[PDB]
Amino acid sequence: AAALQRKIISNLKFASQNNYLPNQSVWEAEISGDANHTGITPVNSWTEG
Amino acid sequence: RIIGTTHLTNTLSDISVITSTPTYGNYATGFYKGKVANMNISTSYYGGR
Amino acid sequence: IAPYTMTQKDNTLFLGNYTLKRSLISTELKNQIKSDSIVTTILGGLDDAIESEWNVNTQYNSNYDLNYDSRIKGFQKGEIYRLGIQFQDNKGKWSEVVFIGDYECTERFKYTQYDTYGITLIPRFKVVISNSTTIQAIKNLGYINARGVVVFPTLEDRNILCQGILCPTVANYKDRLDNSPFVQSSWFSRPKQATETWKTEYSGTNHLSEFGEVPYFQHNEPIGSASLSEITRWEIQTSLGLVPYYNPSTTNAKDFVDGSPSEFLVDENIVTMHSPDVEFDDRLQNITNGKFKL
Amino acid sequence: ITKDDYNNADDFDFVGTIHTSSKIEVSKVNGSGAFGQGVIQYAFTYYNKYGKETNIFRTSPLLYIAYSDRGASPEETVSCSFQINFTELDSSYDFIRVYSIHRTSIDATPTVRKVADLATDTKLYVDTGTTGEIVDPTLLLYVGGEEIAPYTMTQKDNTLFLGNYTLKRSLISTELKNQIKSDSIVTTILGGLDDA
Amino acid sequence: HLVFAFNYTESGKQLILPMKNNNNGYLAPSANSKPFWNPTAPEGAVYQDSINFTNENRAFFWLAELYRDSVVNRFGGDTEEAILNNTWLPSGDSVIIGDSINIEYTEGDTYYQRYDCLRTFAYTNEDQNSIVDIVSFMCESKVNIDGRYDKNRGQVNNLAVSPTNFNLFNPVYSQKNNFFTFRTIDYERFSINYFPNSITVTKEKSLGEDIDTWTNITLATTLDLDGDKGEIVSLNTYNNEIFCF
Repeated sequence: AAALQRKIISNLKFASQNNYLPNQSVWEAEISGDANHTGITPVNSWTEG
Repeated sequence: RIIGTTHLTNTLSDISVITSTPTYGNYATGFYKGKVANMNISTSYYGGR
Repeated sequence: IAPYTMTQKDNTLFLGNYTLKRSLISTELKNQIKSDSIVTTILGGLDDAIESEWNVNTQYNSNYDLNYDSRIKGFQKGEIYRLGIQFQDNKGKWSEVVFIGDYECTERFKYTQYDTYGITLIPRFKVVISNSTTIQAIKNLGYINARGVVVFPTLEDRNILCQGILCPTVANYKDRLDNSPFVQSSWFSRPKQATETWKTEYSGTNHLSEFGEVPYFQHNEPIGSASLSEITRWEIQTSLGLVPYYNPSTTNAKDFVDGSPSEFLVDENIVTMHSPDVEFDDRLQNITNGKFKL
Repeated sequence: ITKDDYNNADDFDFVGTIHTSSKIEVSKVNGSGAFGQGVIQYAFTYYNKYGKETNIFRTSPLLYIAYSDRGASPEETVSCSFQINFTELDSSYDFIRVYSIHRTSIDATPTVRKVADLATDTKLYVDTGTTGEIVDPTLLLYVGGEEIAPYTMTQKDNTLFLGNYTLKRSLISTELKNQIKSDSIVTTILGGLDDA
Repeated sequence: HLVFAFNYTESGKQLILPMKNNNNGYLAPSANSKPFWNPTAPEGAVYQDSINFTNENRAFFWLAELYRDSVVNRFGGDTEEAILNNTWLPSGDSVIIGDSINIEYTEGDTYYQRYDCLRTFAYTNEDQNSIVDIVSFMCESKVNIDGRYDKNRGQVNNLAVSPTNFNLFNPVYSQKNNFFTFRTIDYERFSINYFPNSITVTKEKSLGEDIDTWTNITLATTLDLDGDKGEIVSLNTYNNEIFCF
């Protein structure tokens, strides 16, 4: 009874404005000589699979 | 003439089970998918499996 | 053309032994213009300068820029652009280009949504030449006007590939142990919160459901919980909020996961960048192991 | 007759001469461009402005128009671009011409394109598939032309006539062929690519 | 979309997006507890930094950029030689050369438009549980995002949206100033401009309300005489026939 058939949820987050960091506080994954700030793996584009 | 061999290292395996009728147990789990052989090339000992 | 002789038959003019009078700019003057160019980047805008169509009194306002000219285009802040300058004769004939140098932008776009209007600032280069000798030399060549000319960068030589938000991913416990999937796109987008007051909101009667539910966005926080104080946050019915951490001295990994194998964890260590260029430009959807920095 | 730097007897022949040892390598850049699926081969030839034209002195090997991780369907267009790295060109010539033999099947009539007429001192050029005039495949054999020993000439309507001509064909004598065969020390080696 | 992963720290921990103003950090593990996917992990097994950014006081996504550091031979080379092979485009309105030249490059190549990323949609139209997730935000792009010609924009419903309905795109609006394009010219290169044996021919004078065809020379109907007789000394007409000396 009251068995589910089809339920759907929608969401549209709206960003009315973008706040940009000053040059000093920019975050970079790579900082040479920094043990913690290691970089990024090779980028990959996902399409279907 | 046999000239060489092949260095098997891993095997990518998958399983799928579909049943016409439901499970016998009213609260049974049904099809359970376990871990089998989906391992990197580095673990070459378990090759040809 | 500088012909030598003419005839006139059937209302048609003939012109023989002609020289194509081509007027060029000497190399020394080109170098002088290059040296005398004081190029700077400024934050300009459109003539209107006030977009009253957009206000904060509405659920959604699409910033539409096709009702203006093509001067809406700007310059990426970290990009390199090969700039130049042209000159116009008394007839409207544009001269060749005078390469002045490759110059990097230094100001980004800026959109600020005020109560009743929004202000957008478009970065623009600005070349200033004040050496009166150079200007007089240019005028002596018959030039009157001047215009900006640029070579835009191709995708191969671009410093910037794309720009977009960062969305945390999610991973199931059993799949992650199996590594069939290890991560996957989050069905819900998971923004970070600027403050920690939402934690106090999820306590007692403070949280009214009409405000909306903040998703599970912390790194290893399970998507789920047993606390009824935050029940509306639950995204999966079969979740128990099992933490993805176990003591190796007590239980194995498989045994620990078997307590809730259908439990999911967030993953901010592996992300999914969503840029418009990837969706719209089909050349970025075929990247395979591209070496880039973030 | 308005040039006074003639130093060799081959400077006067109809077909141009190449003095420098051109080294032109072609590599595939992936990510930008618009090419058709198939294999592509590049051919080069110098030519003076209003002057002579050399034969096809260098031809690149076949390059594959495919994706960075898979082949291309017969009906797919690939976003590839080929960078041409010229080195030690014959600067005495006004231009260096670039061709592109494109095959879309097995032993099919290719689609020759006239890519560009670059200066003989340029060091790099990236060939996106957009630009280029589709020339007939058969005129890659007419580049430079034959070497004939005519007897008389005329000149009507800016066209040159050449009568009683001998096709100067230069062959290799049988004894020299046999000497080369005997003097050939052929061996098999285990080489690799430049990257390695 | 694009998917990548931060590299582990040199100590073996995980690198994570920084937490703004040291708020809402990662879930720290208990003592002597390891992740189930990495038993051989260091204590804590997580590294996270913070950015002292105060202008943002609401929820946000870290807006980021795929930086590329080394680019050899950007536009084919830095020399005049490479610049010769480049194609140039106009940018900005023409200004008069007075006591000084002040140019302003109005037209670039980057836009700044609202982008609605349909991150997630339904696997099928008959399944039980499906999710639709959209993130509308402003971003910089080289593609005219406002060319989206579908009317399913900024609506609360967003229930039946899909790649077939939500983000249809008309590429034409992302067009450059390609029609009028110029390029650099070498001064010392010798390109001839003298044609002693050549006759240009204009169009027959219309004698209607349009331009004078004689003043408009296009060199589209040239005619070259033999160069081994001499330059064109004179052209004359006699009884309906042109004669060239």
